[PDB]
Amino acid sequence: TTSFSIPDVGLNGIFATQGDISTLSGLCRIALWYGVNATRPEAIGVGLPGQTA
Amino acid sequence: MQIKTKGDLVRAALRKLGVASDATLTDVEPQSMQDAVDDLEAMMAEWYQDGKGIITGYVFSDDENPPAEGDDHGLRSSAVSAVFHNLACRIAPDYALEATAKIIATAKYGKELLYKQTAISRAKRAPYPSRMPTGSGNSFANLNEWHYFPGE
Amino acid sequence: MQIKTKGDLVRAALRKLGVASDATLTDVEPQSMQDAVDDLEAMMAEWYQDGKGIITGYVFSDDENPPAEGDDHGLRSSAVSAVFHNLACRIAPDYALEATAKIIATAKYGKELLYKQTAISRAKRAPYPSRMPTGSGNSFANLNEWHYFPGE
Amino acid sequence: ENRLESILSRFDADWTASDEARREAKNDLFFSRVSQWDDWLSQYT
Repeated sequence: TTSFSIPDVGLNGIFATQGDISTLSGLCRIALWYGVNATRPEAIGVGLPGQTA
Repeated sequence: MQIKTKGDLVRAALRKLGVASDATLTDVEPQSMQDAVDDLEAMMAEWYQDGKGIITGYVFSDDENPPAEGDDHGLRSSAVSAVFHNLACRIAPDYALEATAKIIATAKYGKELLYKQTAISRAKRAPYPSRMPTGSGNSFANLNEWHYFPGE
Repeated sequence: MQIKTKGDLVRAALRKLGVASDATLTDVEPQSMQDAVDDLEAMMAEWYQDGKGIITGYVFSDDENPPAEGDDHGLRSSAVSAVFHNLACRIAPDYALEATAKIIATAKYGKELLYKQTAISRAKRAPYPSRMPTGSGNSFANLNEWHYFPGE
Repeated sequence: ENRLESILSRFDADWTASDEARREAKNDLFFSRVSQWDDWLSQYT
C-alpha cells in the first residue's frame, strides 16, 4: 500500500497492489474516500436563464 | 456425402469386403447388420477413450431412441473412409473371411490421418519450471517482483 | 482433356482394372458406377484434409445436385492419372480382385507428384526469433530503434 | 522578423541536423545504464 495524491484537487488516497496465486499477475486498487457537504445551503445559489413560460 | 448413417458405414464396409452391396443377389440379415453396428459402436468407444483418444466427432447413440442404425454418425467428410475401412477389417472374421492387403493398408493410413491433427494439437510444450528465474531482461516482471516462473 | 467428369474417372479406373472396358466385352455397370463414385468421393475427402492435405482442385458434390456422376471433377490436367489409378486400386477389392504392380506403382508416383508442389510451397522458413538482435549493420532499423527482430 | 520564429527555426535546424548521433548516444546510455535488452518495439506473445 502507498499514498497516492490526486493532482489539481487537494486529496490523498491509497494505492494498493496484491499478487495472484501461482501466476504472474495481480490486482491493483486506487481507492479514496470523500464526502461533499453544503454547510450553508442558503449561501449557495443557482442561475437559470431563459425560464419563460 | 452419401454415407450419413452408421448403417451406411456398415453397408460400405460390407461392399468393400464383397459380402453384400446394392448389386448382389443375396443380402445379409438385419441381425447381421445390427451385429455390425454393435461392432462399430464398440470400436468407436474403444478409440475415443472417454475424450482422451482418437477424436473424430462420432456421436454415440442412446438406448432411448431405439435403432442405432438411422442415426447420423457425425464424422467429418475426411473420416468416413478410415472408419468404414477399419470396420470392414474388424468384421471380416464374422464371415470366415480375411480383409485384403489394400483394405488393411488403407485402414492403417486412415487411422494415422485421423490422429494426425489431434497429435499436432497435443504436441504442446510444458511451461517453465517453478525454479527458473524470469531474467533481468524482463523489465516489468523484475520491477513488479515476479522474479521466478510459476510453473504448474 | 477428354476425361472431364467423375464418370470418366470411374470408367478409366474400371478399364484399368479390367472390370468393364472395350478391350474386354463388358459394359460399365450402372450399380457399380454409383459405388465407385462414392469411393472416389470418400478418397478425395480423405486426401484433402479440409484444406490441410493434398490440394487437387477436386469439387465436392452437394446434396442438391441429383446425380453425383456427370459433374466436372475440376482437377487440373496433371492429376487425372493419379486420381483414377488410386481409384482403381481402392475399388479393386469390391470385385475380389487385386490391382497389378504397374497400377500400384503408377498410383504411388501420381500421389507423390500431386504433393510435390504443395510440399515445395509449404517448405517455408520460420521468422527470426524475437530475442535476436538486428545487428549494428542494419542502420535503418537500429536508428529506428528496431534493435531486435519482431518474431511471431 | 519574428524573434520566436527565428529562434525556433535555428533550434529546429540544429535538432534535426544532430539527430542520428543523439539517438545513438541515447541508446548507448540506455544500454550501459538501464538494461541491455533494449527490446520494446518487438511485440512478443
